[PDB]
Amino acid sequence: DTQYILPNDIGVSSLDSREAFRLLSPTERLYAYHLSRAAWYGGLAVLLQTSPEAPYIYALLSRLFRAQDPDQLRQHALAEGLTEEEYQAFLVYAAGVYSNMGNYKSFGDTKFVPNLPKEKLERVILGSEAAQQHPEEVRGLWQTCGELMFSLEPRLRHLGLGKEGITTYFSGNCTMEDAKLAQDFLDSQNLSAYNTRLFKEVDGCGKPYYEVRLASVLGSEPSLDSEVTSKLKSYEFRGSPFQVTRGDYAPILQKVVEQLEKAKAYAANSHQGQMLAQYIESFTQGSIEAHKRGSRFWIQDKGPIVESYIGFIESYRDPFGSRGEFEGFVAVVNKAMSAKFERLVASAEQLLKELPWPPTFEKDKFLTPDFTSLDVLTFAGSGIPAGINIPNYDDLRQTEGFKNVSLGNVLAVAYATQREKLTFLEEDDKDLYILWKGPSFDVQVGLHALLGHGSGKLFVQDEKGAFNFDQETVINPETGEQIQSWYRCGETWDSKFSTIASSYEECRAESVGLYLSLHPQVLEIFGFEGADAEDVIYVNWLNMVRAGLLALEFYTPEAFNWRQAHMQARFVILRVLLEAGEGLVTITPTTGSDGRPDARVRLDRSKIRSVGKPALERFLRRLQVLKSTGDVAGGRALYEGYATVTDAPPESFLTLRDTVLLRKESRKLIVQPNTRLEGSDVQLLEYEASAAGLIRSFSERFPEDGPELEEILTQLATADARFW
Ligand SMILES: [Mg+2]
Ligand SMILES: [Zn+2]
Repeated sequence: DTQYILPNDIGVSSLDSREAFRLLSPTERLYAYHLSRAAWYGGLAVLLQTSPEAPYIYALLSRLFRAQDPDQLRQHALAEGLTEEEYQAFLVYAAGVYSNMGNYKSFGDTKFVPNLPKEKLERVILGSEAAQQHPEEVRGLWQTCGELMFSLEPRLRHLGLGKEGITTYFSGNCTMEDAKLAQDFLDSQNLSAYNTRLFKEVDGCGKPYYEVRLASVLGSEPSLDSEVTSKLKSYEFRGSPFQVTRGDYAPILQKVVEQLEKAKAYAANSHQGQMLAQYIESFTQGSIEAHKRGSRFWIQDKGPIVESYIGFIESYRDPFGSRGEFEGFVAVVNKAMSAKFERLVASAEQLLKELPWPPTFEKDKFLTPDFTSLDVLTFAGSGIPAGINIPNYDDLRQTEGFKNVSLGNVLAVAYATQREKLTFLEEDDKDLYILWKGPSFDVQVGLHALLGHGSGKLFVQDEKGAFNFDQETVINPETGEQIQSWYRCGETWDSKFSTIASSYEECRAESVGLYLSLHPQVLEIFGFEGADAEDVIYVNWLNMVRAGLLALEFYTPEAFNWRQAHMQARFVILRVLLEAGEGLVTITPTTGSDGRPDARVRLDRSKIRSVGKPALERFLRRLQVLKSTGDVAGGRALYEGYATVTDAPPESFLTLRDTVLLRKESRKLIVQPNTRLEGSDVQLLEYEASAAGLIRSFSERFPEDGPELEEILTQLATADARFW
């Protein structure tokens, strides 16, 4: 029962962005203001992309804390018979639903419910101030999402397709087969899935009618553009009728383009103004092509003061793994920290040569990638990462280039751990861990994006029998014969690997990071060159091994399914270094000070280069070979081979899993600042590092459209209620 529950004393931290914001000029602040607003508007779309009840839950809480702040509500809640412990349980839950934009954890895809009796919360909500101003709206909301807010039925606990899970990227009656069928339909029409959803309905006959709905401001009405309009029709695909519609998240996206236009007025240069014009095109029409062209302009704007990106980008939470979750961020460049990353780019092309795979599997042309350290002012969406490689359009990654980003002030929050909190470690390891995990993470994050995601060439064939590579000269180094597999027209990385695409690529990126972290030159770029360099390496690997063990929390044993892509990647890497044997990694079941079941992680420092590196190189070379040729069947057999969780000796993971769950530590919530505009001045509003502080950060997040946004999210959820 500890699962599906956010602990009262869950950690909360705020972002250090006060100083970064002060550096900006009066115009750049107006540029960052509207971009941030656009992001937060679009962030609400995640509610519709999470759970059926998430829009209702957000709207219900947004009405509560609008009338009564967390301290005003406290007096009311305690007067109704709730203990202070039970009230804090509600604040944490609300702060949870806010920081994830849904009642499911973005990192774990797990449902969480309030930690208090259902009837006690009913008394608080139905007896509140917002319930006496708009009783019709409040009581309605409570009768709609009341049971679902607390219901922990097995089918509701996790995100997923079929009867066994919950997802709003699809309808309730959808299964994996419907997703694969729809995917082939999209590849054949050359229509991207990044901003689409799939709905399978049935007529009075029982014959399933599939509907693909693109996300856009404009609806069924005709517009000027025809690149999307000429696709809005009915189809006949393998005996199954397909309909391509749009207008998804229309009122929300309408608010988004409003702020994108206003931001274009304060645009720095021409590229920033053209990319926003295309983003407006993509959100108004529903054109990923418009987004692709906008992203193309975005890569051209190198070293900007106010970096930004927005749209349906990442596909982690899509059960099939091709549909994008809406996000967007505004950040100020940290020219101080970014000095360490541009020297890495200076020798980046060099480091790509010492990678395990032959130079025929690397991008033929190496464009200089823009790598900058950023201080985040705003990151809308489900959660916040440490670093990002963008865009995810593979054709752009080998044409115009790409941008690497390390979030400076986000790493600052992560750089916080107590000695007793560190689990599955020996006492002598704890010291080196605390001392070096900070610098070691910068090492990993840098290689993860630049030389990890930023490397690798995909084999593509055009309409004619011509390839972007010489067919007669390229040899598969794992087979011996020439290449017999490639990406056809319209096929992308995600469309072919689907349900493991996200995990597979991060694992390839993670392994690259570990691999190239052994290079004394790379460490010199950050500045270590010595025994301190040796320690960073040991920590970078010990962290990886320990993460692999901790990853067992995000595995569901009954469905044989991984819920988090990055953690599945590290468990794979963990098993790769256990397959290598030679006493490199050992996991031993022990007993802690409290007497509860425990475990220990031991890693041999001297055998990292003699046993670890060659084992990782073999694994690293196989990954890229199967990615470039696009060999799914083999790619799956390899990755899902090491991603298999069984309690086979000597590790016995299923038994260790309970130990991990028993002693697990929830990740901390993050409070983000706000920007307010009075006359011509742009001020920065900061908040408390608390649950109540986080709630206040959202109550003042929409000053104008408070009541209106709650109205939009409500009716948008009401229309599609039939699907679930
Ligand atoms: Mg389902
Ligand atoms: Zn990554």
